[PDB]
Amino acid sequence: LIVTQTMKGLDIQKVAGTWYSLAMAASDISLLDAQSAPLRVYVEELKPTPEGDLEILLQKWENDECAQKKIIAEKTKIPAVFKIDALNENKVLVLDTDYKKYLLFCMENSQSLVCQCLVRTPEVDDEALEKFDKALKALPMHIRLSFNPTQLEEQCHI
Amino acid sequence: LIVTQTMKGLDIQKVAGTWYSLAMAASDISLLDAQSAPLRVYVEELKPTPEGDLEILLQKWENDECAQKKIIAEKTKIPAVFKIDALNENKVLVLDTDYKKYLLFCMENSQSLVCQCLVRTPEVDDEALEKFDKALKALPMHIRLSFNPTQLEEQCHI
Ligand SMILES: CCCCCCCCCCCCOS(=O)(=O)O
Ligand SMILES: CCCCCCCCCCCCOS(=O)(=O)O
Repeated sequence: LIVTQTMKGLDIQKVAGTWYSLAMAASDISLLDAQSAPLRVYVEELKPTPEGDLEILLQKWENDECAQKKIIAEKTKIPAVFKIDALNENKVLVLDTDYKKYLLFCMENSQSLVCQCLVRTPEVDDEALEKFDKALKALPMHIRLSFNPTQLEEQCHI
Repeated sequence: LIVTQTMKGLDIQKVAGTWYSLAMAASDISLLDAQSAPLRVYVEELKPTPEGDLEILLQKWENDECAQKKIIAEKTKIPAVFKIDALNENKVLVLDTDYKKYLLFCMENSQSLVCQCLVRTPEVDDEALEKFDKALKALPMHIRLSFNPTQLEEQCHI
């Protein structure tokens, strides 16, 4: 567990709805470098199921097309930590959110890592980006990407 | 002139020798995203000519090969600003250096921008990266890349 920042008292129900991946960062350049990189994902919506699991609707550029993807992150005993179903055990951690404006999360396996600043609106939230940068300084990131309001309103941020 | 930070009293002679492109950033994701992106360049050496011009030896990934490139940046009336010979008028600005450890520079045309933290050794200089990040906050960057000591000792940082 490289990431040692989580949101205390996370109410997973209140993060439902629309988000924009305003920024992203990864421990490894190649995790995010090209449009088809395996962890370049854009979140459209989070749907917490009644059980306390979390469905994630996102867009990912695959075979020269912006593809929809639905994935479920299964709840654990820690309210801010969730398991995604890949080959290898993948954890999603919610580092921080104010529910109504911004949410910071990371995903790690077990050695490498990707994190995002999620925002509710197609706007550059300087304050949320500050928080994101501060959460990141204590992590070994090597690629950071940011998106403007025009790209935010486009499929796969083109 | 988006960039309004320059090094006062720059002695261009004393920046000669070996440098490592430890970090890079650009106003536009696509300027740096893939290995063949037009401004993903790695500096090996700076040779200031007796006239006060600056020759730059660098590596750039082109047609599936790490290619050498020699370019000359022509001196202007400002000692920290140089003109490179492209189609459109290109300026190199030296923002800051202590000559012996680190050098921060940017290149801009005339709307978009790329900057680097150059270091003398194949080491992660936290202090120089602080300076680089601080010089950048006052700029509209959207992609940031960092390299580790292993990648630094490789052609084109592979
Ligand atoms: C606050 C919760 C936010 C969590 C969203 C992170 C999910 C991204 C993981 C993609 C899985 C791998 O990509 S996939 O294309 O194969 O599905
Ligand atoms: C402190 C001085 C450092 C300046 C180095 C910046 C030069 C990079 C510009 C590449 C030109 C375009 O790329 S090229 O491949 O066509 O040559």
